[PDB]
Amino acid sequence: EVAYATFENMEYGEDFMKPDTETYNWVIQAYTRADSYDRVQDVAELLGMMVEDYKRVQPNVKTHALLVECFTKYCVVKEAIRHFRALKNFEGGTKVLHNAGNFEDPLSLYLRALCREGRIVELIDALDAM
Amino acid sequence: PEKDGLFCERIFGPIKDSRIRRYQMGYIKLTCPVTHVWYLKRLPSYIANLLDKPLKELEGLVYCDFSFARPITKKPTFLRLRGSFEYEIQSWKYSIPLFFTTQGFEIFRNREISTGAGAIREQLADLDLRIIIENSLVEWKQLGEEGPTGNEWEDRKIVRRKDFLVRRMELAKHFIRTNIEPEWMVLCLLPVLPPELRPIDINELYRRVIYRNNTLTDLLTTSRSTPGELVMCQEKLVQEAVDTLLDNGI
Amino acid sequence: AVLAALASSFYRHPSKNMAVIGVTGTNGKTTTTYLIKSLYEAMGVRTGMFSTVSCYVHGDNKMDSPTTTSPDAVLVQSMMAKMLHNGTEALVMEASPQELASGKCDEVDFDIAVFTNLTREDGTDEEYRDAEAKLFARMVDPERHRKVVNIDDPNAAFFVQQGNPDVPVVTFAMENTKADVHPLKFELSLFETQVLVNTPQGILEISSGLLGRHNIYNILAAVAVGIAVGAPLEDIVRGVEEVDAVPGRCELIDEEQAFGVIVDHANTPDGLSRLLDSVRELKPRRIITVIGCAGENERGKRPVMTKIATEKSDVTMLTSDNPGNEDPLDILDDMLSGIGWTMQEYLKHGEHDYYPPLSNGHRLFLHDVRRVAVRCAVAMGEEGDMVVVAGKGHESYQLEGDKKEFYDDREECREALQYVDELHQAGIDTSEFPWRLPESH
Repeated sequence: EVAYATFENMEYGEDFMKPDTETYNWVIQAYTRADSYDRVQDVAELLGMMVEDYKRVQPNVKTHALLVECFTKYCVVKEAIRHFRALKNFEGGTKVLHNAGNFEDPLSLYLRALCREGRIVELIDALDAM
Repeated sequence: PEKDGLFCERIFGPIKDSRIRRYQMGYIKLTCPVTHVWYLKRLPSYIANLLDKPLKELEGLVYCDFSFARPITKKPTFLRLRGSFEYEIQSWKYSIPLFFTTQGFEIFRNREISTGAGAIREQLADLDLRIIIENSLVEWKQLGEEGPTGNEWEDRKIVRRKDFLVRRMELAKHFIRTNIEPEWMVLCLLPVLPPELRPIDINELYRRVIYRNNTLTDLLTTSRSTPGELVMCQEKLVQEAVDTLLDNGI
Repeated sequence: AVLAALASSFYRHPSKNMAVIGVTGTNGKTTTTYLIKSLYEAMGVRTGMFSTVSCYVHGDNKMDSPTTTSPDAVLVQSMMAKMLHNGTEALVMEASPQELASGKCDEVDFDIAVFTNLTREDGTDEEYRDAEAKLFARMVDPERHRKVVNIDDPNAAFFVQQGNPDVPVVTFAMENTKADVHPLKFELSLFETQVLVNTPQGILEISSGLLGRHNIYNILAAVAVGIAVGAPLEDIVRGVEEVDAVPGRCELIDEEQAFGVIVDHANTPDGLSRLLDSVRELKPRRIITVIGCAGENERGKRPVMTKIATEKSDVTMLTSDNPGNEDPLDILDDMLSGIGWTMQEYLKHGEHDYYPPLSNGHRLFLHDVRRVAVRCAVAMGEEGDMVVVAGKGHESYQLEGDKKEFYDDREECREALQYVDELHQAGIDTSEFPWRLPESH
């Protein structure tokens, strides 16, 4: 809420205060790395704002890294796969998602989530990215 | 003010600084746990939703001196008993306690058969909230798999069960993302309002639960009291005293 | 350093005045000691006894000297004066290999030396052999005192050479019919063992409550000792027959039921394995085992115990032996690792009220609470089955946390057999762990 309040102050503001790609990453990151109640709905709505603001904001490597981190953590895998496929198109790829194994490494979770869900075909694709 | 009373100076601060009497408050040590009526009899019952048992079973477990089987699953048990028993087991009163001796029988007594709100509290503690989400989801998924049944009454109940499962898993998903334990719905300590907020109606309620609870201690601290018909008598009443103290209209 | 001269001076060489009998070996020391003590009791001789299980100073009356491993050497001779002060005539004690090696028994005037057997499963290999030989190296007198050896042990020839070669020797063994005492005919039963032994004086018949051939050595030693002291054959029968239950050493507790109950002190993988196959030779219908492990100690043996028990025994009952500060369920979880099970998996079967049998077809029923476990195993025995408890033996205390709650397995089995019939007459089906009450399902 501390980060989201700053986002609202600039989302509903002047043109030079309008959020950019970097801004959306921080707000999503705050909700993903939350030690509190469920935040998956807020991330989806926050993502909904970014896609609506497509004429100005385009996602980057860090954007899909958090979305894959968020969706895998909240057990929603089908949407995690979609962003991982877009994540593979970047040269940094899984290394950004790895985050040096910090924050209870999400890169391992995506591999582990696919294994438990049985989505092996997507799992071998993930190994190709690594 | 009498010592250790509802207006005791030691518990609630000096009578005449004296302003602390509005804030400092005491508690009541209940010998038996008591269900919070806000989550038991206020339909829909959160305890009933969480335990998946119908409200009628829970009502009889705390008011109709029923007994419940397998309250605890996290510990080994050796019995074929399944769930709520509206009738007292004949072998459970003179055969099993004699075989395992009274001292050894009470060690695992609550592990096999529990009665009153203690059965609910232990059952709530034993709940595997992760498992509750998993099996409710597949059960909910299974119900919609069949689809229409061609009968209005059957389709009426399939909607109720599906909404019950969704409400159940939603309750479970909230518990593990917060620091609220479901055992707290069955309180073993009763907070007392500060004396200033209750000057001399609810005081007689507080004195009602206190003396009812104290006489229950006399029915347990004594050497080999008569169990059952006497232990339950001032165990359901103490439930009622806390009941009317918290919510009386329900 | 050595000192202890005052110990033999204040006592005035108390061991010399009395008759001291030494029994040494890896297995069957305690059982032999009771047989010898009852054999000396049967002859009218006052008996002194200092085994590990108890410290009988005379007859039946007990005492509570500090039983902390080997007592102090000066302290050891102190009560030897005390028993002699009351007038004790005969003395017998387990010649522990560490006790005489440490020099605790330095001024003890031993009279009869008995070598049960050497297996070395308890370090050195040949130094351990001569460490036990110091008991026979004490034997200087060649004409008065006596030696007793067991030929079946290959080390007997080594032991007999020790000390004075001229000492008379009485030889006992199951095989080597050339032995002085050998079993002509022996029968093994779940409640008694009957053996016909050919003593040099004549054929002798015995029938005692000691079960299994592992104690026939003790029975053969007991009669052989009687021959060494020249005991009459009839009196030897009374002494052997009198002893029927040594506390914690394969003790049979029989409250006139259809299947015996065995209480044993085995807690090691070797001791349990040796015991379980030593009861299969008794030809029982089934074997039921109750085995526990101590908490926070020798945790590397817990999976081994379950693996041995589940193979030798048809039904196994894992329990908490001495949880201490460790969680009793955690100890059982280490046990289940031996079979690949987990406590979580076991409790899942508990929900279904059906515990699947093992790969070999055996049953595994665990319960953390000790009192409700030993009693439960007793009710699980049919006609011809055999129930054995392990890990406690004679130790009458259950170490929970830091408190040593008084718990004796003998009382548990005694009471369980008393009320098991009432459980069956009430319709309770105590055949498998999920008991089927009349109101069930």
